[PDB]
Amino acid sequence: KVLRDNIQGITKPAIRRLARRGGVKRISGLIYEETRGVLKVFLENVIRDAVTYTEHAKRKTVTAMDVVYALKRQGRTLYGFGG
Amino acid sequence: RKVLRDNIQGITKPAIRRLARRGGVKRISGLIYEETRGVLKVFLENVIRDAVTYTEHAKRKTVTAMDVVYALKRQGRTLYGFGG
Amino acid sequence: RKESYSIYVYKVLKQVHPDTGISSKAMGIMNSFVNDIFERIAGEASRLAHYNKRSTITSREIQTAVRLLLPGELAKHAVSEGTKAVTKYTSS
Amino acid sequence: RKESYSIYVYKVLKQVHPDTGISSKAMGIMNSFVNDIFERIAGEASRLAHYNKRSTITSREIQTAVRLLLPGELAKHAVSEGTKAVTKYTSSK
Amino acid sequence: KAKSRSSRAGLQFPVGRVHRLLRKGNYAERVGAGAPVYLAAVLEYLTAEILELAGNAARDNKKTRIIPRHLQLAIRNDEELNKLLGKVTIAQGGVLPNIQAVLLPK
Amino acid sequence: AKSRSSRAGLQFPVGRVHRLLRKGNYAERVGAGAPVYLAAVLEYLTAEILELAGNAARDNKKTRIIPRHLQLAIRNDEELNKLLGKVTIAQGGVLPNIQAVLLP
Amino acid sequence: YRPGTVALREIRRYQKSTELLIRKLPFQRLVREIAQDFKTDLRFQSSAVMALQEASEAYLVGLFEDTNLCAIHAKRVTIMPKDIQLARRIRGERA
Amino acid sequence: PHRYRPGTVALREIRRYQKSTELLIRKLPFQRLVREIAQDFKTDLRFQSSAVMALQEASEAYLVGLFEDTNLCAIHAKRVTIMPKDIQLARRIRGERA
Ligand SMILES: [Cl-]
Ligand SMILES: [Cl-]
Ligand SMILES: [Cl-]
Ligand SMILES: [Cl-]
Ligand SMILES: [Cl-]
Ligand SMILES: [Cl-]
Ligand SMILES: [Cl-]
Ligand SMILES: [Cl-]
Ligand SMILES: [Cl-]
Ligand SMILES: [Cl-]
Ligand SMILES: [Cl-]
Ligand SMILES: [Cl-]
Ligand SMILES: [Cl-]
Ligand SMILES: [Cl-]
Ligand SMILES: [Cl-]
Ligand SMILES: [Cl-]
Ligand SMILES: [Cl-]
Ligand SMILES: [Cl-]
Ligand SMILES: [Cl-]
Ligand SMILES: [Cl-]
Ligand SMILES: [Cl-]
Ligand SMILES: [Cl-]
Ligand SMILES: [Cl-]
Repeated sequence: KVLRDNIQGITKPAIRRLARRGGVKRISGLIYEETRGVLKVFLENVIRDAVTYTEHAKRKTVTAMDVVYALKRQGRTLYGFGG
Repeated sequence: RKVLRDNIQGITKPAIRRLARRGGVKRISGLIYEETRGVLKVFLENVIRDAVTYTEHAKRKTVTAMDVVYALKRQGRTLYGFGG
Repeated sequence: RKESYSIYVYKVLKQVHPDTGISSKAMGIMNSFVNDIFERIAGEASRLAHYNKRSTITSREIQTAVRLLLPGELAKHAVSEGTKAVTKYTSS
Repeated sequence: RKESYSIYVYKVLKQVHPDTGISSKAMGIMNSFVNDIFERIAGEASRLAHYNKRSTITSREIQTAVRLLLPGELAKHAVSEGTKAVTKYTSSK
Repeated sequence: KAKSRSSRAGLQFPVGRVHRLLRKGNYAERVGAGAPVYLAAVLEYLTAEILELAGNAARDNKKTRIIPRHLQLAIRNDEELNKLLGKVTIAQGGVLPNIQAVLLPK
Repeated sequence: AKSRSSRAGLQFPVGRVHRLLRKGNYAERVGAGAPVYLAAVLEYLTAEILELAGNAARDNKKTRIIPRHLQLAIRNDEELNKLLGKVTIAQGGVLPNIQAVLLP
Repeated sequence: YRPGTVALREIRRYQKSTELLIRKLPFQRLVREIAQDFKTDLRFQSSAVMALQEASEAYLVGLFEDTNLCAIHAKRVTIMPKDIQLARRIRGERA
Repeated sequence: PHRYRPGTVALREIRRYQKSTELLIRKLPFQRLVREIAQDFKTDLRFQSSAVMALQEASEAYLVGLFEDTNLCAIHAKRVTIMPKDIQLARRIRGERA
């Protein structure tokens, strides 16, 4: 059936710039795919919990606050989205 | 009221070695014993400090197992077996 | 003076392994475990009620908290077992 | 959903840096900060009251929660500001 | 004597006590009647899961009685319980026997 | 000494803090001292981060605090950094810091 | 310029900067695809997608920092998958 | 396999200590450390025995956990020997020093 592979929308230069921000001087070619895997697992975890909040509230629109709460569940506190 | 001093040295080379063995460590540099003492002392000070904060809040002078379990929760460690 | 669940943990042990005993140390571990999981689930159900401006923790808040807190198959099986309990209680 | 402290943050900004402003995105961060810290201290004050079978949160639970949650040096300063405020409110009050 | 809430729900864990504990914690202004039933059900299931695994570990080692070690072996050998309990220390549990392959003679 | 805040010597809102402690499922009762002490601490910590973020603004010749300055303030302060060790400041960036071994 | 010199210049540039580094629309399609796996007919507030993006980028940069220290520990300058895997193991993100 | 080097002895020690559950630091010295540390924070504090035992179980589990990560860090650097820099890497990634 349909190809659902949007992880591949995350581009080599985006990953390289995140690594430079993390202070990385040189990057093996194998890290790009590895990175896409870790990012997918992160996002699956967060989004699974955020839609859990949404569904519990009987809403069909995921709000920033659903995401803030889902992040807290992963042990991450995000500032700037309460307003 | 004896003034206790230098008891970190009661954490001996053999004790530390037995801990690393349980931790699956095959070989140990001679510098890790002092490093380990330092790491243990910090962990313990942090825990005991929160434990006593619980004890003093309750206006007790005796630190209980539950004071310790609560302190550990504050470090994000959950200890099982001492709720009795 | 944490809650003791010993009696009930014994009853479950006899259902699952009629054979086997349990030491008092091991029982202390099980008691810690029940209290810990109870507090995680109720603490989350309390946050859910508050987020949604509800005065009330129902079995819906408990269910959602179980889904949030438990991994994978454990969550599915615990959701199923909770749902069964509520259906049987409501019937009887 | 979350409480806004913008007015108060701004009043505090004018005391500590009178000639500095703050962007609206930075004000959003500050709000998230006050809410987060409020929730941490209140949740710990609540655990403490339950642990000690007290049905009331008093300034003593708040104080102990502050010593538990803040790193040691910062807790000193915070405990001292909390105590001052309670002393003023309780004095001429 | 009236039929216990636990009986009515088909459970061993105490529904009545669970309802009182939820109210005693001030988690919310009100606690609905299904809440403690669903909660007791879950606590009982998870307990059953662990005691099953631990009972097994006790047999895999020729023992008739669960000690903390068997609970630890139970939890650490199970992908989901290990995750659930990732920040938990079991007193007197020790660790899983496991040596890194690089450290072993070829 | 007219509003509850004013009596306490505070900018942060004591009456409002009391109300929030009451609505939050924290205890059956909240005494009058609790919201005073909590407001003072919230006010003190706010001032700490503004002092420091204001300083970061002035170091980069700005006169307006942005999220960047909040990030710099927190990450350069050992105490605030420990307090907020699991916090992400949206649009904060990271500290300029390159490992010595990577320099020519 | 020399590739090591270029990298270091890129580090200084990306560390002064706060802009998001992943393209907004590609990220948004990724979020939508993942959400659709769990529940069809879900919509996202645009600020929910932005929250996700801020957290994801923060996460990945933090992870690259640890990855880098792992590389330097093994006396390499080049990050490899094994550096990511070590960092995630110690972080407790995988077992 | 290989025969009795320190290598072979270390491995038996690992097997032996991963098999048992007993605490590995002597109890009276541990207690004396606890009491010494508590002498700063407060004078005239007492410790229930089970409190000191709770502190010991937690401390030893923390060190053993930390030694596990440290080992992975040594192995990463192609060493069998753990060093302070291995501890310090582990602690940094754990966030205990960051
Ligand atoms: Cl691009
Ligand atoms: Cl590169
Ligand atoms: Cl917020
Ligand atoms: Cl030594
Ligand atoms: Cl050795
Ligand atoms: Cl317990
Ligand atoms: Cl209900
Ligand atoms: Cl009060
Ligand atoms: Cl003053
Ligand atoms: Cl009861
Ligand atoms: Cl009741
Ligand atoms: Cl097993
Ligand atoms: Cl093995
Ligand atoms: Cl007021
Ligand atoms: Cl985040
Ligand atoms: Cl290299
Ligand atoms: Cl590799
Ligand atoms: Cl990995
Ligand atoms: Cl022992
Ligand atoms: Cl002694
Ligand atoms: Cl622990
Ligand atoms: Cl070596
Ligand atoms: Cl070294």
